[PDB]
Amino acid sequence: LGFLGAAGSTMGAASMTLTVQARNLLHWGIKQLQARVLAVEHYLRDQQLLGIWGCSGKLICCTNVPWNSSWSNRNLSEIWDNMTWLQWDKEISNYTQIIYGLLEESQNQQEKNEQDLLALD
Amino acid sequence: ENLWVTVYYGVPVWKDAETTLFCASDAKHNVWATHACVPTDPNPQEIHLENVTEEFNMWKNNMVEQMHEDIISLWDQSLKPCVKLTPLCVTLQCTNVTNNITDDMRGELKNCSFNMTTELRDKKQKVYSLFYRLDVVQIKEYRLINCNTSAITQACPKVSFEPIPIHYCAPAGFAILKCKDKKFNGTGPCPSVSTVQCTHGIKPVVSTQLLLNGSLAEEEVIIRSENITNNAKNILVQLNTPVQINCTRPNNNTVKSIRIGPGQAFYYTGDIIGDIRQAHCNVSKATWNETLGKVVKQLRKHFGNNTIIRFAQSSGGDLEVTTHSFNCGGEFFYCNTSGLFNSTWISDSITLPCRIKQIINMWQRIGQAMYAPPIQGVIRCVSNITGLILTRDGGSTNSTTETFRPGGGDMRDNWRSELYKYKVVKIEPLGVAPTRCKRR
Amino acid sequence: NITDDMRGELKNCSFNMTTELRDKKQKVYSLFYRLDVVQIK
Ligand SMILES: *[C@@H]1O[C@H](CO)[C@@H](O[C@@H]2O[C@H](CO)[C@@H](O)[C@H](O)[C@H]2NC(C)=O)[C@H](O)[C@H]1NC(C)=O
Ligand SMILES: *[C@@H]1O[C@H](CO)[C@@H](O[C@@H]2O[C@H](CO)[C@@H](O)[C@H](O)[C@H]2NC(C)=O)[C@H](O)[C@H]1NC(C)=O
Ligand SMILES: *[C@@H]1O[C@H](CO)[C@@H](O[C@@H]2O[C@H](CO)[C@@H](O)[C@H](O)[C@H]2NC(C)=O)[C@H](O)[C@H]1NC(C)=O
Ligand SMILES: *[C@@H]1O[C@H](CO)[C@@H](O[C@@H]2O[C@H](CO)[C@@H](O)[C@H](O)[C@H]2NC(C)=O)[C@H](O)[C@H]1NC(C)=O
Ligand SMILES: *[C@@H]1O[C@H](CO)[C@@H](O[C@@H]2O[C@H](CO)[C@@H](O)[C@H](O)[C@H]2NC(C)=O)[C@H](O)[C@H]1NC(C)=O
Ligand SMILES: *[C@@H]1O[C@H](CO)[C@@H](O[C@@H]2O[C@H](CO)[C@@H](O)[C@H](O)[C@H]2NC(C)=O)[C@H](O)[C@H]1NC(C)=O
Ligand SMILES: *[C@@H]1O[C@H](CO)[C@@H](O[C@@H]2O[C@H](CO)[C@@H](O)[C@H](O)[C@H]2NC(C)=O)[C@H](O)[C@H]1NC(C)=O
Ligand SMILES: *[C@@H]1O[C@H](CO)[C@@H](O)[C@H](O)[C@H]1NC(C)=O
Ligand SMILES: *[C@@H]1O[C@H](CO)[C@@H](O)[C@H](O)[C@H]1NC(C)=O
Ligand SMILES: *[C@@H]1O[C@H](CO)[C@@H](O)[C@H](O)[C@H]1NC(C)=O
Ligand SMILES: *[C@@H]1O[C@H](CO)[C@@H](O)[C@H](O)[C@H]1NC(C)=O
Ligand SMILES: *[C@@H]1O[C@H](CO)[C@@H](O)[C@H](O)[C@H]1NC(C)=O
Ligand SMILES: *[C@@H]1O[C@H](CO)[C@@H](O)[C@H](O)[C@H]1NC(C)=O
Ligand SMILES: *[C@@H]1O[C@H](CO)[C@@H](O)[C@H](O)[C@H]1NC(C)=O
Ligand SMILES: *[C@@H]1O[C@H](CO)[C@@H](O)[C@H](O)[C@H]1NC(C)=O
Ligand SMILES: *[C@@H]1O[C@H](CO)[C@@H](O)[C@H](O)[C@H]1NC(C)=O
Ligand SMILES: *[C@@H]1O[C@H](CO)[C@@H](O)[C@H](O)[C@H]1NC(C)=O
Ligand SMILES: *[C@@H]1O[C@H](CO)[C@@H](O)[C@H](O)[C@H]1NC(C)=O
Ligand SMILES: *[C@@H]1O[C@H](CO)[C@@H](O)[C@H](O)[C@H]1NC(C)=O
Ligand SMILES: *[C@@H]1O[C@H](CO)[C@@H](O)[C@H](O)[C@H]1NC(C)=O
Ligand SMILES: *[C@@H]1O[C@H](CO)[C@@H](O)[C@H](O)[C@H]1NC(C)=O
Ligand SMILES: *[C@@H]1O[C@H](CO)[C@@H](O)[C@H](O)[C@H]1NC(C)=O
Ligand SMILES: *[C@@H]1O[C@H](CO)[C@@H](O)[C@H](O)[C@H]1NC(C)=O
Repeated sequence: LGFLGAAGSTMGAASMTLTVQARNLLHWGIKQLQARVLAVEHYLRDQQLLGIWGCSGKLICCTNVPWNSSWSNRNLSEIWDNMTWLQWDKEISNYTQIIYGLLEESQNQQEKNEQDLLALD
Repeated sequence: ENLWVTVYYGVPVWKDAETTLFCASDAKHNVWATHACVPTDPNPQEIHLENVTEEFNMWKNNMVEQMHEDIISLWDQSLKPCVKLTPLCVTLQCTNVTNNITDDMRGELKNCSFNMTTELRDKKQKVYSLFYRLDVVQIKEYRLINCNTSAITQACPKVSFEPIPIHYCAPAGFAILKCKDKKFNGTGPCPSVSTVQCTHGIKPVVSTQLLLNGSLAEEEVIIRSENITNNAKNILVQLNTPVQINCTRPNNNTVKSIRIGPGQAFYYTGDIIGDIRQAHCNVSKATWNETLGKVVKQLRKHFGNNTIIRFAQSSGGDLEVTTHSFNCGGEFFYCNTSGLFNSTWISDSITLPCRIKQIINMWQRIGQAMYAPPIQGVIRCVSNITGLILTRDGGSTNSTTETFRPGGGDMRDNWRSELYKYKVVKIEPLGVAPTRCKRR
Repeated sequence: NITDDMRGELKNCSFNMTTELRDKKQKVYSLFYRLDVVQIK
C-alpha cells in the first residue's frame, strides 16, 4: 500500500494506488539545485501532456483514439489481470510516441473546433 | 472488440537513471562530511517489492563515482585555512640518532636541523627536529621529500580524521532500490528487492590490500570480480566473519611548536621519551588460519577442482600498493603484510613491522602533498578486516597451481563493497492502456 | 651570424634566479626581445 507497493500487482489491481504514487512525484549547492529544478521541470512537462489531452483534471481518462489492436495481440483479461505495469511498458515501448502524437493531433484538434462552433452561435 | 486508448497517471513504473543524491549524516572539527551535509531521517523506511526481479550491476554503478568526487572535494576543503610549509625546503643537514634504541632498518630515524624564518622578516632562528627516513632524501645534506615536486601543506592539528558515516537520499521523482538477496555476486537479477528513501550509513575508511571496518557477508564468504577469468581484474572478497587488527606506536613521542611568520605555526617531533622501538601491528594466527581456509574453499568453486592455491606478497609497485596503509590517530602507517599471505593450500599471533611517514598523498595526485602534524604520546588502535583485495598471477593454462597476491591502489574499489547493494531509478508516472470505454 | 632587424631588437641577458631550495640561487642567461626589456648595462 506504500510507494511502489503496487509493483508486483496486476495492472487492474495497481489502479487503486495511483493517488498514492502521485503524492510522491513532487559547489555542492549547485548540484543540489540542478536536481531540484529539473525535478520541477519534468513534473510540469508531464502535466502539459495531460493539459493538451484534456485529461489534466483526472488521474484516469478516456480518449477518442481507437486502440489499433494489431500493436499487440492480447485480450483485455490477459493484460489487466495477468500482467504488471512494468511488463506492459515494455510491450508497447515502440508505440508510445505514436499514441501520444495521436492524442495531441487526432483528438484535441477536433474537439476544440466543435466546442468553438457551439460557442459562436 | 471496440478497444480505445486510455490514459493513467501515477503508474508504478521506473527506469534506470542517474541523478545527484543528497548527502546526510547522523553526525569540534572533522575532515568528514558532517560539515558539508544535513541530518538524516531518524527512522528510515523500507518497502519490500513482491514479485520483483530487478537487475543490479555493481561494476557499472554511478554511485561509486559520485561518492568519489564528493570525498575528494570534501577532503580538500579541510586544508584551505591551514598552514603552508613552503619556507621549509632547505639544505636540512642531518645525522644518525643515537639512543637506547632497538631500531629498525638502520638510518630509519634521523636528527635534523635547519635555518628557519621567524615572525619578523629581519630575523632567523636555528631549530632541530626528528624525521623519518621515508620523508627525507639525500642531496650530510638532505631535502624533504617532494621539495622538488610539490608544495606541502600542514594539516590543522585541531581537525579529527575519525570516519563519520555518510547516508545518501533520493530527490523527489527518484527512488533507491536495494538488493536483499543473500550471497549476491553483484550482478544479474536480484530475487528480493526493496525500496528505501535513503542508504545505510557508509564510513569513508581508507585502506589498502585489506578492507577495514566495513559490512560482513550474512552467511558465507563471497567472492566477486568484474571478470573472474581475467587475471588483470581485482577480486573483492567479503568475509562472513571479522578479523581484528591491533596496531600500536610505543615510543612516547613528544610535540613542540614554533611560530613562523605572523599567521602560521609549525609542529614537529621533539625528543622521544624512553626506549625507541619499532611500530607494529598484530594479526591473530589462529583466526587468520581459519579465514584463509574459508577463502580457499570458495576460490576452488570458481577456479575448479584440485588446483593448488597459494598466496604471496606483491612483486612490485609503490609503497602505497605493496604495503597496508592505515590512518590511526591521524598518523599514517605502512605495514609489511608478508606472513599473512605466506601459505600453500592443497586440502598465537603474527606481528607485522610497520613504518611511519609524515608526508603523504592520499589520492595519488601529482603536484599535491600533505604533512601530518605529529601526535603526542603512545598510540593504540583496534579495528577489523571485513574483506580482502586479491589479484591473480595466473591466466596461464600450463599449470595445475594458482597464486594470488594483494591488489589495491584504487579507492573506488573499497566503496564498491558497501554500494553494490544499491541502484538508482527514475519514476515515470504516465502510461496508457486498451480498456474499452466511451466519452463525450 | 646576424642579418639582424631593427638594431638592438634581440638581447643577450643574465641574472640570479631562485632555485628549488630557499638556501640557493642559480646563474642563468636567456634571450629577450627589445620590447620585453626597458633600460634602467
Ligand atoms: C647511519 O648508520 C648506518 C649504519 O652504519 C649507515 O648505513 C651504512 O651506510 C654505509 C656507507 O654507505 C654502508 O657501507 C653500510 O652498508 C650502511 N649500513 C647499513 C645499511 O646497515 C647510515 O648511512 C648512517 N646514516 C647517516 C646519515 O650517516
Ligand atoms: C626530484 O628529486 C629526486 C631526487 O633527486 C629525483 O629522483 C631521482 O631521479 C633520477 C634521474 O636520474 C634518478 O637517477 C634517481 O634515482 C632519483 N632519486 C631518487 C631518490 O629516487 C626526481 O626525479 C626529482 N624530480 C622528479 C619530478 O622526479
Ligand atoms: C554472477 O552469477 C551469474 C549467474 O548466477 C553470472 O551469470 C553468467 O552470465 C554469463 C553471460 O555470458 C553466462 O555465460 C553464465 O553462464 C552465467 N552464469 C554462469 C554460472 O555461467 C554472472 O556473470 C556472475 N557475475 C560475476 C561478476 O561473476
Ligand atoms: C610519556 O611522556 C609523557 C610526557 O610527554 C609523560 O607524561 C608525564 O608524566 C609525569 C608523571 O609524573 C608528569 O609529572 C608529567 O607532567 C607528564 N607530562 C606531560 C603530561 O606532558 C608520560 O608519563 C610518559 N609515559 C611513560 C614514561 O610511560
Ligand atoms: C601484539 O603481540 C605481541 C606479542 O605477544 C605483544 O608483544 C608483547 O607486548 C608486551 C607488552 O604489551 C611485552 O611485555 C612483551 O614482552 C611483548 N612480547 C614480545 C615483544 O615478544 C604486543 O604488545 C601486542 N600488541 C598489542 C597492542 O597488544
Ligand atoms: C616484506 O619483508 C620481506 C622479507 O621478510 C621482503 O622480502 C624479501 O625480499 C628479498 C629480496 O627479494 C628476498 O630475498 C626475501 O626472501 C624476501 N623475504 C624473505 C627473505 O623473508 C618483502 O619485500 C617485504 N615487503 C615490502 C613491501 O617491503
Ligand atoms: C574501526 O572502528 C573502531 C570502533 O569505532 C575504531 O576504534 C575506535 O577509534 C576511535 C578513534 O581513535 C576511538 O575514539 C575509539 O575509542 C575506538 N574504539 C574502540 C577502541 O573500541 C577504529 O579506530 C576504526 N578503524 C579505523 C581505521 O578507523
Ligand atoms: C495498427 O497501427 C499501425 C500503426 O501503428 C497501422 O500501420 C496498422 O495499419 C494498424 N492496423 C490496423 C489499423 O488495422
Ligand atoms: C477475450 O476473452 C473473451 C471472454 O472474456 C472472449 O469472449 C474473446 O473471444 C476474447 N478475445 C480474443 C481472444 O480476441
Ligand atoms: C499469464 O501469463 C503467463 C506468462 O507470463 C502465462 O504462462 C499464463 O498462461 C497466463 N495466465 C493466464 C492467461 O491465465
Ligand atoms: C520493439 O523494439 C525492440 C528493439 O528496440 C524489439 O526488440 C521489439 O521486438 C520491438 N517490439 C515490437 C512489438 O516490434
Ligand atoms: C506475488 O503477487 C501476488 C498477488 O496476489 C501476491 O499474493 C504474492 O504474495 C506476491 N509474491 C509472493 C511471494 O506471494
Ligand atoms: C639509556 O638508559 C640509561 C640507563 O637507564 C640512561 O642512563 C640513559 O639516559 C638512557 N639514554 C641515554 C641517551 O642516556
Ligand atoms: C644557520 O645559519 C648559520 C649562519 O650561516 C649557520 O652557522 C648554522 O649552521 C645554520 N644552521 C643550520 C641548522 O643550518
Ligand atoms: C572475461 O574475459 C574473457 C577474455 O577472454 C572474455 O572472453 C569474457 O567474455 C569476459 N567475461 C565477461 C565480460 O563476462
Ligand atoms: C587484538 O587483540 C585481541 C585480544 O584482545 C585478539 O583477540 C585479536 O585477534 C587481536 N587483533 C589482531 C591481532 O588483529
Ligand atoms: C639531536 O642532536 C642535538 C645536538 O645538540 C641533541 O642536543 C639532541 O638531543 C638530539 N636529538 C635527539 C632526539 O637525539
Ligand atoms: C592451519 O591449521 C591447520 C589445522 O586446522 C593446519 O593443518 C595448518 O598447517 C595451519 N596452517 C597452515 C598454513 O597450514
Ligand atoms: C570437486 O568435485 C566434487 C564432485 O566430484 C565436489 O563434491 C567437490 O566439492 C569439488 N571440489 C571443489 C569444487 O572444490
Ligand atoms: C613462506 O613460505 C615458504 C615456502 O613454504 C617458506 O619457506 C617460508 O619460510 C615462509 N615464510 C614464513 C615467514 O613463514
Ligand atoms: C569491527 O569493528 C567495528 C568498528 O566500528 C565494530 O563496530 C564491529 O563490531 C567490529 N566487529 C567485530 C568486533 O566483530
Ligand atoms: C658565423 O660566421 C663565421 C664567419 O664570419 C663562420 O665562420 C661561422 O661558422 C658562422 N657561424 C654559424 C654559421 O653558425
Ligand atoms: C649574482 O649576484 C652577484 C652579487 O654579487 C653578482 O656579482 C653576479 O654578477 C650575479 N650574477 C648574475 C647577475 O648573473
